[PDB]
Amino acid sequence: RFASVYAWNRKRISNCVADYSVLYNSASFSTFKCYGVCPTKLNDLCFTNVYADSFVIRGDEVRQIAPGQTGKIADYNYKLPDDFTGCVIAWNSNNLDSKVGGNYNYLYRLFRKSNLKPFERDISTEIYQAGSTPCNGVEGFNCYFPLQSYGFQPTNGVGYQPYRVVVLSFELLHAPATVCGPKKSTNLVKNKCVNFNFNGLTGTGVLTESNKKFLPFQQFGRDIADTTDAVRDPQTLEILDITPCS
Amino acid sequence: EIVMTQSPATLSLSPGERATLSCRASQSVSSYLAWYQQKPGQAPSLLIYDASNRATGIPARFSGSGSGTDFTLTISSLEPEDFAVYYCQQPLTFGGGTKVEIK
Amino acid sequence: EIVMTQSPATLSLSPGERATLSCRASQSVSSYLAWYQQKPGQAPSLLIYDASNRATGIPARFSGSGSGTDFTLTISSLEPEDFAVYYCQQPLTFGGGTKVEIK
Amino acid sequence: CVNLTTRTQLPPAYTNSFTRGVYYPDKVFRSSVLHSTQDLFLPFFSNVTWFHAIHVTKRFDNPVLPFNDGVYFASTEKSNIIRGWIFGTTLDSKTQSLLIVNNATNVVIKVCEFQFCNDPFLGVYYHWMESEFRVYSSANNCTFEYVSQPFLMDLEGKQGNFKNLREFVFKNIDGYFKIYSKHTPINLVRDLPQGFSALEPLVDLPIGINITRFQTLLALHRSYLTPGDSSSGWTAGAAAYYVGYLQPRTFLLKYNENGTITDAVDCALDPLSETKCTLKSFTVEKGIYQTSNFRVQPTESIVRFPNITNLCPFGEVFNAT
Amino acid sequence: VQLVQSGAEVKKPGSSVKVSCKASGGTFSSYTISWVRQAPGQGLEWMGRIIPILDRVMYAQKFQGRVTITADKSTSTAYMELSSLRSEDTAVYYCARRAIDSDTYVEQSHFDYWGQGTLVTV
Amino acid sequence: VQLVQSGAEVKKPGSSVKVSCKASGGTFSSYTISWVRQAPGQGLEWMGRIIPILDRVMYAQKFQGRVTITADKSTSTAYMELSSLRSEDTAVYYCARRAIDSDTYVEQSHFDYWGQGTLVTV
Ligand SMILES: *[C@@H]1O[C@H](CO)[C@@H](O)[C@H](O)[C@H]1NC(C)=O
Ligand SMILES: *[C@@H]1O[C@H](CO)[C@@H](O)[C@H](O)[C@H]1NC(C)=O
Ligand SMILES: *[C@@H]1O[C@H](CO)[C@@H](O)[C@H](O)[C@H]1NC(C)=O
Ligand SMILES: *[C@@H]1O[C@H](CO)[C@@H](O)[C@H](O)[C@H]1NC(C)=O
Repeated sequence: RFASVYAWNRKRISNCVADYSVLYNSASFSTFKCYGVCPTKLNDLCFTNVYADSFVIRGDEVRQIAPGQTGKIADYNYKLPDDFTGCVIAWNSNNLDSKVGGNYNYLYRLFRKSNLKPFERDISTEIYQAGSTPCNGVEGFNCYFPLQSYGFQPTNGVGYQPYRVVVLSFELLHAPATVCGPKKSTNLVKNKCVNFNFNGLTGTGVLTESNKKFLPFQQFGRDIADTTDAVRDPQTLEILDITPCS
Repeated sequence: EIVMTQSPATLSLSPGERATLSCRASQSVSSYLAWYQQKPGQAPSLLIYDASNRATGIPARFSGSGSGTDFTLTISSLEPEDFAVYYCQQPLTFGGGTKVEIK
Repeated sequence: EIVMTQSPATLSLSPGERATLSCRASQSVSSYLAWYQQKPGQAPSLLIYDASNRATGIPARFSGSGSGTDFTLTISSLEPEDFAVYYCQQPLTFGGGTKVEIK
Repeated sequence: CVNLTTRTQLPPAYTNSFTRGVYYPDKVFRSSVLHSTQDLFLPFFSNVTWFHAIHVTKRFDNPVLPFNDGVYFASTEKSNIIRGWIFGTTLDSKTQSLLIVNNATNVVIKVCEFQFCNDPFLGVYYHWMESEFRVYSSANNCTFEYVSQPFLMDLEGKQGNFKNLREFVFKNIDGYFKIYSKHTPINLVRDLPQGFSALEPLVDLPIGINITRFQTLLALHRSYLTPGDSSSGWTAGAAAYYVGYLQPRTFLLKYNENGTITDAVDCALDPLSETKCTLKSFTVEKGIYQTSNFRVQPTESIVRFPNITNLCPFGEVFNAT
Repeated sequence: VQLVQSGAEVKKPGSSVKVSCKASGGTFSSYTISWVRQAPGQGLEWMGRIIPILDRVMYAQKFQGRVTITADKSTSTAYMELSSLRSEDTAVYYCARRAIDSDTYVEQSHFDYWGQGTLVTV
Repeated sequence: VQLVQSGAEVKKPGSSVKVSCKASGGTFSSYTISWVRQAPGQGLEWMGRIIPILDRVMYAQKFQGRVTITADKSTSTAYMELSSLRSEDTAVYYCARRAIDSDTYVEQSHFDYWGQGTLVTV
């Protein structure tokens, strides 16, 4: 079950391994389009959070689920901000979301007075007046129940067939690693010139024991120059100083 | 629902005389009215729209005015061919109509 | 071509008893199987797809398992209405089928 | 669900925030540096509202206050009287609201469609055991819940001056309810100490709700020597709290060896503070320093457009036949 | 343009009356079709309307139960069924086009292209 | 949705048998149609399939020569001709829809919407 676009599942993904299974290479999706990230680098990157916005749309409106777009869904049902980090993933659902007489459990906002804000749900049943007559609770002549059903039926056109779309909204990791790709651990090498990754702060240097006393919440640390001075080892919590290689 | 009363029930005029046709609504219809002309046994033809504007194909002698609940049609000179039953159409209903007859 | 053998040829069960239906392929079909239920004189209706998944509209009592060449259907409780001939569909061929009869 | 009475009606007092309200703005360790940062901080020497919950004429207060851009909360007590907060936009079950309560045995953080009491409270009965929890009548459709590990709370009706100062900062950024705090020993009878300490982060809650108002939660004391009427049969163990508001400010923060913030300059407080921020120093030598610029602002708006009474024929171009 | 109506009929009370209005061109989506009752010698009563573009129908309260309205997407045709036929309910009835419409739901006011109607009796 | 099949017939051996499965909607391009033989009282045998979207047909080896399959783009109809009719080859046969398909050639597995079939004999 996916929501019609009126509401959507917004389950938050955290404290886990975001193995993205190179889904973009699975060919199970018609659309797999990333904006603030390269789709091939998703397994290297860490996020504080990933949110998966999950809903059903018509094929001709797949193109509207993108930042900065306009259209009936983009403006009244599901809006993405111009500034967006995440990936839009979509695929055909004829054998789940379509019924012979039409699946009418999927509805979208058709009649709205103003645009929807980025990422807010509408979930409204307010009767909309398209004319000058108050039509107060009349729901006819010139006013409408705002939510319209879709003719999701098995032999309709490809642009009318339902598609499942999931938008993965990303919060870049400003936090201790929370959501990351399928990284492998290594041993710890002190001294010598080492190319290191941790939870980010990728760089090269010589890792040595630190005499710094970090407060229990700090994790990381910097110099006057805004450079990394020291890093708390994500495992066992030893503080290591980072010295540039000669 | 919205209900309309028309007046006179019957309008008796000589050809060439001025006709005034009144329509009164129970509640406001804003400007959502249309006027139609009925020949006996027929469904009436469009004369006026949005409670005042002359419909395309209609002679300049026919025009209206009014708002909310109080509406009217002025026929500057009523010709023998114009002695029709005149009706006001409300959004979802119709008024009783005025039968216009030659005196 | 791909050929399938089914077992038992006939399954005799009391209503309410557990049924196990076996399908064996001559070569691998990966997961490309479907199960169908035949009423006498009829072309059988879809029960299972991709060799294990319950088809929409089918009760939870029917599910399968298996891969490559070895496949099976479990009917947790076989009801009087379920005493159908069960067939496994291979990519381009069908197996012999198991006739399920009431004991 | 009880409306309390016998309280008196007195105006709020106001106090000097001095140099309190600074917190670590980040997680990064810094050491032996002066760092300039912009964030929402309690301004130095601000006007803080002082609330009372002392029997004495009886005070309990516990009003609903604006949250605005985030708040500074501080309290002085000796017996676990000030226990929690309610945050949200309505607090009437129509929307998601946040309830944080330090109950004697478990700290509970929940976000639900709560129907709050219009005079919510907690309480302890003395023969010192908890007897009441009357905060809400409903908590449906819950989206967030956390409960801390069981612990023992000291409910004893201790005497003397206030012994425990607890300071908190409550902010709501991008759906995160950020809580900072510090616990220091005190010997106080009326106001906040004129000292300095930065608050440390405690929790960062991924909640996603709109907070415009909040209310605190105080415990009531009842006893065998008190009338049993639920509205009038109660007293207020002495406690007091102070509420300030955060404002955008630039501060120069001083990190000592081992990375503790030991001092700070509020760059908007006065001209010397501006000089100190400009120079990145807590010491200024003798001389003249430039500290930004001065400009006269307009106090009026004048048009003097020509007396053109003609309207443009857009209604002839448009609406044409 | 035109609404092509069904002819007249006489039926036993209780037997449903079903007629239709066929039209060429893109009228299913371009116009709203309304059904109006005209007892012979009388004025007009609104029965109901179908907005085929939105798959929605509105009815006059006095005609609820009595009137069912639908439409066919292939060769735009409006259909109406009059249930519970009574000899008292003898009338000429017709379809009319709500000329002011849009795919943006601009909203309707008046009508044109009336089909005049078909007499149905007992 | 539906496959509308031809009725039963009896013919002289050697006379070709031609039947069809008519369906409404965009089924020519959305689904693959397969023909299956069911002698009365028997199980099923695959005869062949037409992938109308790609203009291609595959046949069971035992049915090559014997079975010819085509399709009509205008009002998606599958057609099949059984050549060399023999009285031995008496069977009920039908069309079935390969439900999992795409214009990206996602590939088929199972079938649904079986037409049950038509008996053809001598
Ligand atoms: C408290 O007073 C308000 C009126 O200000 C009333 O609506 C509410 O029901 C009262 N609650 C209790 C517990 O007495
Ligand atoms: C503001 O502070 C002054 C002391 O400088 C005090 O006298 C006054 O009452 C305070 N007013 C408010 C509203 O806090
Ligand atoms: C830093 O930590 C050491 C630990 O031995 C302590 O002696 C020193 O006083 C601390 N410095 C400051 C400024 O707190
Ligand atoms: C032109 O039409 C608009 C409606 O679109 C109306 O508000 C305006 O008053 C009209 N202007 C004239 C000159 O009739």
